[PDB]
Amino acid sequence: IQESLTTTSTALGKLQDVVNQNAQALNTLVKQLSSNFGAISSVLNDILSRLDKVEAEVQIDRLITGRLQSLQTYVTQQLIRAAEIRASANLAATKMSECVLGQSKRVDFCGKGYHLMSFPQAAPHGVVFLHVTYVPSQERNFTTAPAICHEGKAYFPREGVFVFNGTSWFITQRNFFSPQIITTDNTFVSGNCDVVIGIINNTV
Amino acid sequence: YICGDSTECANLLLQYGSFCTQLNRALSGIAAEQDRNTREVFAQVKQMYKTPTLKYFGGFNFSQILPDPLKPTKRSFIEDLLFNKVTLAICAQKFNGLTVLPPLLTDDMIAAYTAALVSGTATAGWTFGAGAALQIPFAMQMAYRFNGIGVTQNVLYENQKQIANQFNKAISQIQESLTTTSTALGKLQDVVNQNAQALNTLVKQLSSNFGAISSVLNDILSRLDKVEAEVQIDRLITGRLQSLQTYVTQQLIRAAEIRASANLAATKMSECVLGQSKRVDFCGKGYHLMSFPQAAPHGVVFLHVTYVPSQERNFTT
Amino acid sequence: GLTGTGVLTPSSKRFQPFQQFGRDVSDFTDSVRDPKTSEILDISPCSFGGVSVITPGTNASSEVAVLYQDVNCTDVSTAIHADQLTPAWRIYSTGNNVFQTQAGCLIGAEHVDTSYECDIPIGAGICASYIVAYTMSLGADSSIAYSNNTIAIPTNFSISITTEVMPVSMAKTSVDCNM
Amino acid sequence: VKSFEIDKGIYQTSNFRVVPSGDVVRFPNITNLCPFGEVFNATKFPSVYAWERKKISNCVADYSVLYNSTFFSTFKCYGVSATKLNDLCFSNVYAD
Repeated sequence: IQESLTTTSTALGKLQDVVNQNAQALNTLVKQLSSNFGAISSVLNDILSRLDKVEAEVQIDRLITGRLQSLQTYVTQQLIRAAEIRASANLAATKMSECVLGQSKRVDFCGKGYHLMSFPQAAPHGVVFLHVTYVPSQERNFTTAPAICHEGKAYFPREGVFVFNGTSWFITQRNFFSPQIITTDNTFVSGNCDVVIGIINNTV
Repeated sequence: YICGDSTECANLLLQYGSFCTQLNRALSGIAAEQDRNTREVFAQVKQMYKTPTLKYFGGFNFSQILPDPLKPTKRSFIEDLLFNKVTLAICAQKFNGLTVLPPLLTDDMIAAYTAALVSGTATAGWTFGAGAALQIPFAMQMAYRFNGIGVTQNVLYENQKQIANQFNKAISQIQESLTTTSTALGKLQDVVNQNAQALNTLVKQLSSNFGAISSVLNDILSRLDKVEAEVQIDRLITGRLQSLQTYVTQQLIRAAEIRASANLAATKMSECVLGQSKRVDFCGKGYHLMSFPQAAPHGVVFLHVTYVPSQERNFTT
Repeated sequence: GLTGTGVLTPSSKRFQPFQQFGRDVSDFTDSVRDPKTSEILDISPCSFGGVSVITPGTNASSEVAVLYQDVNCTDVSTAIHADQLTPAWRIYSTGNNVFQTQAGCLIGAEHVDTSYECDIPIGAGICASYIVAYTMSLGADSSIAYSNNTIAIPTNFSISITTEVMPVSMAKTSVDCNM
Repeated sequence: VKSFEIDKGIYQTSNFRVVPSGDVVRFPNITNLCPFGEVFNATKFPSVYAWERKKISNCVADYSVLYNSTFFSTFKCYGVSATKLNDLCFSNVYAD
């Protein structure tokens, strides 16, 4: 993190995107002050120093009309950016409830993983998280047992799949390689031996 | 679009400031948003996969879901029906001024990403995405997915073949209920119809007058000389400017609705596909065993392997 | 009576003798009859389109490529070599013309079959590097095979804190009407 | 984009267009002086209720004596200019 945020670059870009949207909106607004709208000048009084009457007020009507429409366009795009920024803000409130105050059990929305914790940090105009996610990566080769057939009767494991049929030895999780001794206490009686596609005896 | 061309019009256009710059910036931003849309929806598995061509798993027919090597092309048959379903209403060479840009993502590779997602869904284990893949034979998948409803494999393996059957027929009935059917593939057509009518109405605005003599440039240009000229041309430019600004603002509002649905789109290709989304009547009207992506013109179409629990008893507690 | 600017070609109609014009979609002429016995279509888009610079970012390079949009990449050569482009440069001549994926001309980039993982979005699948212009490797293509019997568990793992940028408040602006 | 140091990427800029090459003007081979030297310089100048109407065709219009000689009290044009009128071929001028 003290790498990824500190010497680094535009992988924090969206907040500058927000500010650049503000700046281009506002600079566009100022440049519309610097623009004509079919009247003589781009700035008043300048004309009114050399304007007389009805000619004058027609040109000032032109300027006021154009200033008004440009301003209103600014208003509308601000409101649209406000709507988008607040849908994302509802997402921010969401992950600060969901992903912060607990572990948001929904999958691959908090970050890119299984989301062990989360740490917010403030920001200009925004918020930047630190998603304490999870990434499991090692790999293997192991063989199958969708059930357990000890005495001629089946044992579906605990459903939560892959019984450790690595040499038909134990029971296992979804994510971590884990030795689990079979007893009666660890699986459940489910009928006779019907479709035990991986058969394991001596399950006592 | 505006101002189509003469000489005088560009001068009278740059009278009105950076309006050309404003509109072109805003539509560039909308273009980049649609790029982001299709990236964030589809390109969510980085490390792609193979169409595995086992294609038969006890009885688990993925018929036509995946594009197949026996096909001439590489777009799957369901999606081919989808393409044929959806109408319109070298390059574009038309002096409206307009264009439909070509999309970013290659259309067959749109399909290839769908194939990747469906195939690694059909394989690879639950952990898929946050990792790569973990070697699970797909009946162990639904044996695992019975925990996102809270039941046993005594559902699955004690009823094995039957389950696949209720799979296959319904998918085949999908082939019925997408060939034979009607408006229940609506919203894509709705999107294209909105954009069709909006853009064609913009075209008709170029046919439209705004209180001027003509309603087309180069017409007045033979019988305009001076101040009369620029008055009529200012009327034309003013109206075309207002109409085009209206168009741009509505495109922006549409794109906002599209991106809220795109948030949903990523959410249902992540939550519904890559794991099982435990929330209720979010993915589908069941308890949501699986779901599969499918491509489409300008949009995505899911396939929700729901779960309708249906028989009835009476007991004492 | 008709002025304007465009690319002619002969007519392709069932053109009625009393008619003269074509106005095809909305008052857009597109087809006419010559006043000295010939019959011609008038596709007035000579060409147009936006251009766009493709640059590595003035911190390791200074060499551009110039994407043209609405062309089929032989019109551009005639526009260059009779000096017909409106952004008429001087220090500029054609390196090559990679063109398909119909987004238009691309001046100053090479085909590469060994397509990379797409820095920059040039139009329709095609992307750049360094400056080359390949189509796209869609990712890293991992072929995979998954039999029934064969399974693996992760045996070690990681933690991976990453960023995420959630905007909330824009600049709380305000505007005087009076000033 | 107003910077010396600019980051990497496709950036929008102006809109190019191929400048046209030459000139194509296409008229008929209709070649005739107008009767304007007599349809204006006429004899029978009628009443108002019995205003006269001629259709005149197959001609080539001049528009040149009308300006370099100020015989005329009121010149006025309505849907049209005055001087750039000698651009276009017309259908059936009407002397009223």
